[PDB]
Formats: sequence, C-alpha cells, structure tokens
Amino acid sequence: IFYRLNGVGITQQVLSENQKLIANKFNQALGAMQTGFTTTNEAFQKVQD
Amino acid sequence: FIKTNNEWSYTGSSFYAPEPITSLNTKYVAPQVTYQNISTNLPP
Ligand SMILES: *[C@@H]1O[C@H](CO)[C@@H](O)[C@H](O)[C@H]1NC(C)=O
Repeated sequence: IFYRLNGVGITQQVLSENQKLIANKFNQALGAMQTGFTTTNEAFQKVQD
Repeated sequence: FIKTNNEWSYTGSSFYAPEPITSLNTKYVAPQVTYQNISTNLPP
C-alpha cells in the first residue's frame, strides 16, 4: 500500500507520518461497503439482474 | 539487491543474474526506516 501511494503521487514523507490514520480510513472504506450490499450497490443490482 | 556467498549485489528484474553494484543500475531515494543498512561494503 505504501509503495502504491508513492506511485500514485503521494510522497514518502506524509505516508511515513500518517500511517495509522490512512490505515483506519482504508478500514472504514472496506467496512462501509459491507452493510451496503443492497440496491445502493449497482453491481449488486446487476448480479441480481 | 541479493546477497551471495561468492555480499549484497545487483540483479536484473527478470533473471537470476549475478552482477556487482554500480551507479548505472540504480537511482537515489529518500530515507526510510523499513529496510537495511550497511557501513563497510559501500556501493559507489
Ligand atoms: C538501518 O537499517 C536497519 C536494518 O533494517 C534498521 O533497523 C534501521 O532502522 C535503519 N536505520 C534507520 C535510521 O532507520
């Protein structure tokens, strides 16, 4: 993930000082989609279709 | 960077190629705690 952030245009410094908060942001991003497995997820709708 | 037994040494990204370390195969980079450090076998 860190090297990915380096590639996409985020410098080594800010990721080197903000590991945990971006980690928690990644975690809540992954968790929010869990309960969203409904009509709001268009791909879920397309699979049901 | 792969260490042999005949030392850390350069190899290509697609073959097990044993080669020494020069400046013509690497770039510079910022400090980072997440890797290794040497004090006597210094690459040029
Ligand atoms: C130098 O490399 C060692 C081995 O990985 C590491 O433990 C150490 O933290 C590095 N030095 C610095 C200043 O990060």
